[PDB]
Amino acid sequence: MMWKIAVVDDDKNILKKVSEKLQQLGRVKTFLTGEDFLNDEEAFHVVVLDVMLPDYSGYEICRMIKETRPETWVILLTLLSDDESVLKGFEAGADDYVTKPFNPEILLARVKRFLEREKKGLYDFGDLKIDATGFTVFLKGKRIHLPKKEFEILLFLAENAGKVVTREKLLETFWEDPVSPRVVDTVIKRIRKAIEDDPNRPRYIKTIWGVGYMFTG
Repeated sequence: MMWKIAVVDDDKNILKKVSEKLQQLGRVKTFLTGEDFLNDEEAFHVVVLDVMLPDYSGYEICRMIKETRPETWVILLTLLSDDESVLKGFEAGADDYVTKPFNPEILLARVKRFLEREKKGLYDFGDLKIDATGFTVFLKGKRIHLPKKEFEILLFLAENAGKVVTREKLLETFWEDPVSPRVVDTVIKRIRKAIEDDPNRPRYIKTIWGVGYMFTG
């Protein structure tokens, strides 16, 4: 069957540009108001939703979708990508976002990320939130510091939450040159120092059988 995609935005120019670009992935239905979308009985696999709608908040509709049909991917179209705005997206349960103005190509890429790789931009684990689109990590609502390598490994573990990732897998995936296995242990220690309350009783990153690591939400 085909993917069903809904686009809810009061800007008819956005509806046209977005619909034309996303039709290559599946069937697209457009809506100018939240009321129109809330009236439709057909379920969608993906909903593109503007944060600002004439009758509802895009954040509230997002919340409604996630509480009723959580399997639905939701990507928000917003005007700001500052921390306050991104945190509102996390709060609403959104899976990703795209800041306006944008080239439809960016949106297409993020929707493909949903449907073809089942990955997303916003990973909410309570006190720990990872924005893979803006490359930011928040701890209790405040941005923290993580060098690129540490961020990439933390994200990889989180995208594979509940699964054991071997030290070997990490060594071959995040380093182009040959490196000592201890380098992985060092990166993990640095990540833990950055996100755990006490880097000795991991809440997020556990060591497993001494051969790998696992992220627990």
